[PDB]
Amino acid sequence: DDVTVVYQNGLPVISVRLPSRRERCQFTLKPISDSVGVFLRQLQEEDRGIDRVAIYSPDGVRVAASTGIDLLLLDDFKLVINDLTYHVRPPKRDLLSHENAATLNDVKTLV
Amino acid sequence: SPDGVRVAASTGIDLLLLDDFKLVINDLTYHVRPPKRDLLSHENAATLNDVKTLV
Amino acid sequence: DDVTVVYQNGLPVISVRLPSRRERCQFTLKPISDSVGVFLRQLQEEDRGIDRVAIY
Amino acid sequence: SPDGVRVAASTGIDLLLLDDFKLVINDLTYHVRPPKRDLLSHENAATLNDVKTLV
Amino acid sequence: QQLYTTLCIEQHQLNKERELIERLEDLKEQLAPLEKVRIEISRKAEKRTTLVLWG
Repeated sequence: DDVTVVYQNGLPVISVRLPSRRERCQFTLKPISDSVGVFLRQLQEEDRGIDRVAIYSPDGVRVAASTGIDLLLLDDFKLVINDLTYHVRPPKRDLLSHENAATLNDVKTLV
Repeated sequence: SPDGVRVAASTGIDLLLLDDFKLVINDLTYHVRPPKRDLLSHENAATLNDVKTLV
Repeated sequence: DDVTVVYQNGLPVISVRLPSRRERCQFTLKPISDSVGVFLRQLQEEDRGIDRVAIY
Repeated sequence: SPDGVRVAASTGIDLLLLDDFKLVINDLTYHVRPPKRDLLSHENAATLNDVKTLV
Repeated sequence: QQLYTTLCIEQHQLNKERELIERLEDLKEQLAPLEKVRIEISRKAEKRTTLVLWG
């Protein structure tokens, strides 16, 4: 069907339809210590019919498997499972403005 | 889950024991309601209070 | 979709639909040298989401 | 390195991104040019006056 | 150093927190076989002490 992301107890919960067994499985993820690769190999070891799985940015490029997941869950992404690109749209957060985030980024790269 | 979707076999039990759940054995579905806790790890997603205490 | 068994070059070709990609796949069987369990082993080797197979 | 010598695998990334380099992947050499800050106005009391003004 | 420390101290003290919780729940399971042996030595040693106190 579709891939939904909801926040429960401050943690992201992704509910994915799996190809082989065709039941909606659910993966709850720690937003700091987990990675993209941890979620991908939990998907890949879940139902075993997935031979290729990948996560792409919405402008075409793919994110690496060492990218943290709190960097992933800010924008939309595409989850490619085995043939099919599901488009995932996470809930937007309470954030910094685009002028304060550049200032904090410049401080973090200037120290 | 309480909603009826399957829980993956790789989620930790501390993430499972936050809320209540169901355990389906081969004919009967034992609803499990664990006692509510306060906190074990003070870990969650980012907050505006975190960046306001960082500056 | 059905399961079709036809004959090509004197060998049976059975075309069954695999679950994890939902595309058909044709298996060439040898009527003397092969058995049932080697056909089911090939059927589980072609797709790993075929954990439960039986033939009645 | 842009002079042509190799960079050993224990060199930190923060020492690598202070200059250009070349990245060889199979046989194609991509000339990576990182966005670097100045080193003329990088007197440390001026860089600290930039951190003070920004904070 | 003091400017870098405050940039990298709250994500450090969450990794140390979960490593402390994991080491605590490993040390408890490593101690728990020795505890039932320890209680049964401190039960004879207290009965031999109440024999002195009553005698």
